[PDB]
Amino acid sequence: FIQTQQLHAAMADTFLEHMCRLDIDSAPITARNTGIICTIGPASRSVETLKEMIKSGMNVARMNFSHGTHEYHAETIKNVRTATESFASDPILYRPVAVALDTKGPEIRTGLIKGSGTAEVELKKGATLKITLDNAYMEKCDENILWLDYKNICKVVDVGSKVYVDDGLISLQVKQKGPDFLVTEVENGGFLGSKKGVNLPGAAVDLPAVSEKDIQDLKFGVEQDVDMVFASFIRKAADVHEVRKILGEKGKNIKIISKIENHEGVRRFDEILEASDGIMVARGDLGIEIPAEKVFLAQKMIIGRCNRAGKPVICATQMLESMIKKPRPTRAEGSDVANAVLDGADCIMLSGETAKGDYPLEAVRMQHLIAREAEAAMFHRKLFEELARASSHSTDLMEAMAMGSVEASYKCLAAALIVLTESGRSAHQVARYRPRAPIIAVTRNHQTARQAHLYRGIFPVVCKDPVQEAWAEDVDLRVNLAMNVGKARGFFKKGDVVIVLTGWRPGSGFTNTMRVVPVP
Amino acid sequence: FIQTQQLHAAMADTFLEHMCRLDIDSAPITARNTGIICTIGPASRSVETLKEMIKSGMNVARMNFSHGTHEYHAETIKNVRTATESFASDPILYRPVAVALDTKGPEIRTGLIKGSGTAEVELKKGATLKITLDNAYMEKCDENILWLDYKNICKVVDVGSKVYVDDGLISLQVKQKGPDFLVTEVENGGFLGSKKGVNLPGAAVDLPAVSEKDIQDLKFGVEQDVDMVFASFIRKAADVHEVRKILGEKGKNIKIISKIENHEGVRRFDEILEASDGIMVARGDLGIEIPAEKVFLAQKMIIGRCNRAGKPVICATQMLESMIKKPRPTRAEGSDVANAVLDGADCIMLSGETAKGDYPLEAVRMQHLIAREAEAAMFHRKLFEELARASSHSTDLMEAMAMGSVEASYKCLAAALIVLTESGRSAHQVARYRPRAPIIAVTRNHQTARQAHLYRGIFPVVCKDPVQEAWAEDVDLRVNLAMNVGKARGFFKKGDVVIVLTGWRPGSGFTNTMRVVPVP
Amino acid sequence: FIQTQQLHAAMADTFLEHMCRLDIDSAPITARNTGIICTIGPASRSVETLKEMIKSGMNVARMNFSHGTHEYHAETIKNVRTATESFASDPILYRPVAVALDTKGPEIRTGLIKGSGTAEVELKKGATLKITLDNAYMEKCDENILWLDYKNICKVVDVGSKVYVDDGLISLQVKQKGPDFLVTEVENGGFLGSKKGVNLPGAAVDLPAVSEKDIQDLKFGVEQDVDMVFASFIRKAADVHEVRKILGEKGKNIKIISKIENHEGVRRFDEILEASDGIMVARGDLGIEIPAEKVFLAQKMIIGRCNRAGKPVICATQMLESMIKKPRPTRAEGSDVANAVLDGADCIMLSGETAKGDYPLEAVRMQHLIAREAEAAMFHRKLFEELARASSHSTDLMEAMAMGSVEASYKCLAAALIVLTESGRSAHQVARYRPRAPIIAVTRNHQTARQAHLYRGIFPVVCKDPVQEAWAEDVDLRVNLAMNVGKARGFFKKGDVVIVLTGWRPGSGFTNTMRVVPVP
Ligand SMILES: [Mg+2]
Ligand SMILES: [Mg+2]
Ligand SMILES: [Mg+2]
Ligand code: NA
Ligand code: NA
Ligand code: NA
Repeated sequence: FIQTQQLHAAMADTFLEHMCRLDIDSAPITARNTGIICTIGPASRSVETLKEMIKSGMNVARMNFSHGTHEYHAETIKNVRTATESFASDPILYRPVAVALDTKGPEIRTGLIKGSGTAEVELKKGATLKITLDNAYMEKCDENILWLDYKNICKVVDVGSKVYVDDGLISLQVKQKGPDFLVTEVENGGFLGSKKGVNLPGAAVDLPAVSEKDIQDLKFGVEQDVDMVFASFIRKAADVHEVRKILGEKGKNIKIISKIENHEGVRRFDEILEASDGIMVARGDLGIEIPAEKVFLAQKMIIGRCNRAGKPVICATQMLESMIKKPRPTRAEGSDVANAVLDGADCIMLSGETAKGDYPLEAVRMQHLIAREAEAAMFHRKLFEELARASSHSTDLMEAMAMGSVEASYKCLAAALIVLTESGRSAHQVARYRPRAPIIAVTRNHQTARQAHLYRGIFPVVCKDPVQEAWAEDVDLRVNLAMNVGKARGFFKKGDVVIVLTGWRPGSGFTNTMRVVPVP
Repeated sequence: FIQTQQLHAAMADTFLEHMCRLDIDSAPITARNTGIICTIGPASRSVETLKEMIKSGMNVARMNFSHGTHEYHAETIKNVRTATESFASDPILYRPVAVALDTKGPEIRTGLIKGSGTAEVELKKGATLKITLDNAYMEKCDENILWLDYKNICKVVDVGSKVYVDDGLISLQVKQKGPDFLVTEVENGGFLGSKKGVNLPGAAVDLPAVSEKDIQDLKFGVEQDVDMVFASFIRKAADVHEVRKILGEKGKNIKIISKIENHEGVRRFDEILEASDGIMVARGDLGIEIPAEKVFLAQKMIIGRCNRAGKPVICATQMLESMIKKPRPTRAEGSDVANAVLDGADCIMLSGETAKGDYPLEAVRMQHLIAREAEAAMFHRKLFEELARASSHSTDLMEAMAMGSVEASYKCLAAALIVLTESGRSAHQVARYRPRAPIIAVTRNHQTARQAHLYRGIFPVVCKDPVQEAWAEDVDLRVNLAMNVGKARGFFKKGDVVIVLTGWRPGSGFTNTMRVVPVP
Repeated sequence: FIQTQQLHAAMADTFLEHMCRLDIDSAPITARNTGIICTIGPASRSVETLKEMIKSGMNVARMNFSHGTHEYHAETIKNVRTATESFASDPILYRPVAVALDTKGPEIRTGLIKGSGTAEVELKKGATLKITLDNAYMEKCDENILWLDYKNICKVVDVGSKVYVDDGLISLQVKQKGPDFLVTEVENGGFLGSKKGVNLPGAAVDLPAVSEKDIQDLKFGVEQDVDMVFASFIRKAADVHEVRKILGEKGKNIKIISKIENHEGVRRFDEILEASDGIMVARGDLGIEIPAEKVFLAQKMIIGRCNRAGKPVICATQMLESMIKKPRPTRAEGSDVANAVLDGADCIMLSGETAKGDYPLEAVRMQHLIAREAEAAMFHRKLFEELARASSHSTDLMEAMAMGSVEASYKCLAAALIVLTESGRSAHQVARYRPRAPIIAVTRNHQTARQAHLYRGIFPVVCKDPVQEAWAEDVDLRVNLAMNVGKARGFFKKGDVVIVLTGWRPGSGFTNTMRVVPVP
C-alpha cells in the first residue's frame, strides 16, 4: 500500500525529509489546482481547436495585443466564447473560461535602416555608435548612427550605463552624454535591424503608464467584457492607478495583473503589489532587462510575496518552449513547470507554445500533468504554518474561517471545500491558505466564476437557478450542485467527506459558517 | 499600551523568546481554565464553608475514603450538594460542582510491636531484621522479627530488593529469601511502630486491584451518584478493568481516574492510560515509591501523554502545603502550581490545605490566581502545532472540527468558544487542543456538566429550558444562554467575537457546524 | 536497555514528544552542572559542618549581612576557608568554594508601638491609619498614627497607591496625601508590631543604591577577599554602577550579582542586566512587592534573558523551605528545584534551610540529587538552536569556537569539554551555549576557579604546577591534569571522547584551538 498524493512526504518533520519521501509511485488526485493560461493565435484560434484547448485544460485565453487589429482579436474572443458555450448544455461539465487582454505597453523603438524595414547592418564588437534623437535620422539608421523614439533617454541614463537593442541581442555602453545624443561603445555586436526594441537596464524609464494604443485597446477590452488585463511594463504603483483610471467606472471589476518586467518593477514590487489585483512574472522581458541568471530570484521573491498577500501570481514565458516544434518537452522544461507550482504560482502560462506552435494541445496537456504532480509534492503543513505566521497581524474574520476550514480539510483529509460566494472573496481567502483539496466555488456571478481561475485551487461553478426564497433551501440547492459537479468530475464519491462554507443568513457578508459533511 | 494575556510572548518565534517576553504587567483574563479539586474534611465540610469554597473557585469535591465511615462521607456529600444548589436559583450564575470518591486501595501493613498498638522499637543501620509471614508473630513484632500481612511478598521480591516501612522512613535490603520469610538488613533505621505501611519499590505487587473495603466503597459511590472515582494504586490495565467491572452497568457513566503511585504504574502507563478515563499524578505516594528527585520526570511524562490522548490529568499533593498553617504559600509552592499548569494539567488538587488546614478558602483562592496567570503564559501556538503533529494519524471528524475551531479562535482572538453538547464529547475535543479562550459548554445533562470540570477550559452551563420543537430555535436558545452567561461572568461583552459549535441537525452525532459570531 | 541521560527524549522532534519521553529509569550522569549556593549561619558555620557541606555539594558560601557583625562574619568566612583547604592535600579531588557577600541594602522601617518593642496594636480592616514623618511620634506609634523613616515617601506615592507593612502582612491604601503625612485606609488588617519593614509596591523608590552600612560592609568584603557581592534592592543600572564604584579599584575583579526585588527592578531589568555581572531572582522580597502569583513570570523572564546574554542567574528563596524543620521536602519543593534547573538557572540557593534549619546537609544533598535529574531532562537541541538564534547579532571569534565546540560535543556524545583559561571567559562562552557534558576549566588563577561556580556546568580545576617553558608542554600538562580529575571523579574513563579547547600560542587571548581527543 503506497499512499496517494505524496501523503507520506506530507507527514515529514523537515523539508529535507519531505523531499526524501517524494514517491514517483504515489498517485496524484484528479483535481488540478494550478490555472493554465493559453495565448491564442494562428495555431489555436479556430473554434474546433479551442474546444480541444478547453478539454485539454485551458482556463484563461490570453490575447496578446502586441500584434493584431481590434477586428482580429474580436473574432478570437468570439471563437473562444463559441467554443466555451458549446459545453453549456450540460452545466455539470461546463468549464468557465476567462478572457485576458495583454497590452502592448510603452516601448522604445529604433528607426529604419536605409529607409527599409528589412535592411540590416553589422555592429562590430568594440566599435563606436552614436545614438541620436534628431528626427532627420529616424529613417536613416546605419552602423555609425542609430535613431530611437525615446526623447527623454539622456535624462535617465548615465555615462557607463548600458543600452540593449533587439531583445538583448546587442549591448552598448554609454561613453559620452550630449544634449540630444549618446556616444556608446559596442559591447556585444551582431546584426542591427529596423524598428527594434530597446531596453535600458537599471534606468528609471519615465515613459507613461499606457501608450496611446494601450488606451484604445483598454477601451476595446471594456467593450468586449474581458475579465482581466495584463498591464505591461508596470514600474510603480502610479502606473497601476493609471491603468485603473483608464478602465474607469465601467471597467472597475476587470482585474489588473501587473507585469513585472525590469529592475525598477522588482525594486518597487511592494507598492506595485499593493495597488494590483495580481502579478505576472514576465520572465521573458525580465531576462532581457536583468541578468538571466538572476531571474529565478525575482520569480521566487515575487511568488512568495504574492502568496503572503493572497494575491494571484502568474509564471510566464518559455515554460515549454521546445514544444513549439516538438510534441514532448525537455527535462529542464518539465522541471521549470513543476518548480513553478512548488514555488506557489497560482497560474502557469503558455505563449508561443499555443499561439503559433505545432503542438498546442500537447503543451496544454503536459502542463496539466506536471501541475497535478507538483501540487501533491507541496509541503502543505509547513506552507500553512508559514502563511499563518506571515499574516498573524490580521484578525480578519474571513481569514479565520478560511484558516479553520483549511486546517479541518487537512485533519480529515477532506476531498474538497465547497464555498458559496457571489463576489468570490470567501473562496479567495480559502485558496490563500493553500489546501491540498480543490475548492468548488458556487457563484451566480458569471464574471466571478471566470475571474476565479486566477486563484490556485478554485473550481468555479455557475448556478443558473433562480434564488430560492427560503435561504436554507437556496443554500442546499447550491451545495448539492457542488456535490453533483464533484461526483461528475471524479473529485469525490458517496461516503467521502467535504468542508462546506456558507453564509448563516442572507445578510452575512462572508461565509461565516463551516461544516464537515459526508458526500451523499 | 501593554498587551494582555501575555499576547506579546504569544507572538514569539522560539520558546526562549516566548519566555523572555513574560510580562508581570500583562494582566490575565477573567476566565480560569484549570480545574480546582478540593478535598473536603473537618475544615470545609459545613454548608456555610462549602458555599464560600464554590465562590472561591472549587469545581470538584474530593472525598478521601482512606478514613471516615459511609455515614460521615454521606453527610459531607449532602452538604456539598446543599451548598451547590444554594446558587441554582440563578441558572446564569450557577456553577456545577462534581463529587469525587478517592478509594483507599490495597495496602501492606505490619503487625503490633510487642502486642501494643502504641509500642515501638529502634532499628539500627546495619542490623539484621527478619520479616515473617507466620501469623504467630502478627502481634509479636520487635526489632528482630517483623510480621506483615502481604503473603505473596516472597513471590515478588528478590535478594537485593528494598522494603520500605512507614511511608519510607525505614528501608531494608533483602539478603535472604525463605519460603515464608525474608532476612533483611536495615539501611535507614528509625523507630518502628505498629501497623505501619509497607512499600515495595520496583516490585510487581500482585495485590488485588480493589480491596474488600474498596468494593463496598465503590458500591456506596454508585448509590451516592458520584461523578468520578480516583482509583488508588493502579499498576496495569487489568486493574482499571476490575474497577470498571466493579462499577458495572449501574456505574458505566462514572469516570475512572487511575492514580499512578509506584514504579510499575509508571512503566505500564500507556496501557493504563488507554484503559482509563483520566489520570492523577499521585505525587505523594509516588515519591515514597520512587526517589523523590525523579517525581517531576513522571509528572511531566504523564501530563504530556495525557495531553496527547486528550484525557484529563490531575496534579495532586502538597501543591500549597504550607497554607495548612499559614495564609500565604511559599515561593516553591506558587511556582509548583504555575508549572503544573504550564505542564498541561487539566486540574490541580488540594488535600490537607482544604480538608483540615486553617486557611482552606485562601488556598483555593491562591490556586485560582496562579492558574489564570500560568494559563496566559502557555505557548499556545507551539502547543497547538505539537498536539496536531502528535495526533495526525487520526482523521476523526470531531477532531477536525475542534482543530479548525481552535485555529479560528487563535486567528481572530475569539473571546470564547460555545459548544452545544449532551455527552460533552465535542467539547472534550475542543479542550484537547488547548485554546486560550474559555469553552462554554451548554448541556441539558447535569452529569455531563459536572464531569466537564475534568477538562481544561470547559465552563459547563446547564440548560434547564425545555427543548423547542424547531431545532434552529432550540440551538439559538442554548447559544443565547451561553451568550448571557459569558456576559454576566465577564468573559466577553457586546461586539466581541466567539466561535460557536453546533449540530447542523438534531441527529448529527457531533458539532459538525462551526460559526464565527459577534456577541450581541 | 534504557538510554541514559534522557538521551531518548533528547532525540525528540517537539517539546511535547520530548516531555512524553522523560524516563524515570534513564539514569543521569554523575556530574552535576547547577551550582549550589548555601547561606551559612549558626546551623552550619562550624568547620566540621562546613566540611560536610562541601562534601554534599556546596559550591558558594553566602554570608547574609542582614544581621551579624564583621567579627562574626569574618569568623564564618575563616571557617569556610579552613574547611575548603582541608581538602587541598589532594589537588585532584580538591574543590574550590566561593565566598559571597549579600548586602542588607536600604530599608524602610516603622517606629515603636506605644513606646515598646514588644507591643502590638490591631488594625481592623476599613479603619483609618495616618503615616507621618514627624519624629514626635517615632516612639508613639499606635493604631491611629504610624511613623516611619523614609522621608521622601510622599514624593514617590500617590492617592490609590498601596503601602505594605511587616513583609506584606498589612496593606494600606493612600486615600489622602499631605506634605509630611499620608491618610490611608486599611485593606488587609493584622497585629502591628514595632520596627517593621515597609514596601511600596509599584513605586519608583529613591533610596540610595547602597546604605551607610552597605558601604562599610562592601569595604569589609574587599578586605576579606570575597569573590562576589549580592547587591540588594537593585532598581536601575545606576544602582549597579554605585556598587561597582564603592568596590573601587581594589574590588574591580569582584563580581556584582544584582538582586531583583520589586516592580522597578523587573521593568528596568534590561539596563540592570547589561550593567551587572550576574542576577539573582530574590523571590521572597519580590513576592512581597509584586503579587505572589506573578513571581514565576518574573523568574522565567529573567532566567531566559540571562541565558540569552550568557550571564549567571541565581534562583533563590524557599526552594526547600519545609526542610528547615523536616528531613524530607514536599513534592512542590522538589518540583520547584527541578523547574528552576529546567528554566536555565546557573545556580540554585538555600537560605534558612542551611543557615538556621535543623537539616542543612539534607537540604544540600536534596538539591544535588534534583539538579542532576533536571539537567538531563533539558531539551538541549532546541535550547542550543534558540540561544544561537538569539545571539546571531554577535560574530565574536570566541563565541564561534564555543558554539562549534558545543555542537561537536552533542554530535559525538563527548563526556566533557576541557577548557584552558586564565580569566575563564572561554569557559564562560562554552557554558552559555549549554552543553550537556561537564566543562572542566583548568586555570592557574585561583579567583577564576572560585568565581566559575556562577556558570552552569563549569567544574573549575586549579593548576598549581609552574609554567613550562615549552608552550606545548604547558598545554599538555594542564590538559592531562584535567584528564586525571575527570577520571578520578568518574566523569569519563579511558576510551571516552572529550572536546579540548586551548590557545594555539601563549598570547592567543582565547581558546582558538578545538580538538576531539580520546581519554587516555
Ligand atoms: Mg515588455
Ligand atoms: Mg496509595
Ligand atoms: Mg529586600
Ligand atoms: Na464571499
Ligand atoms: Na457532542
Ligand atoms: Na580565556
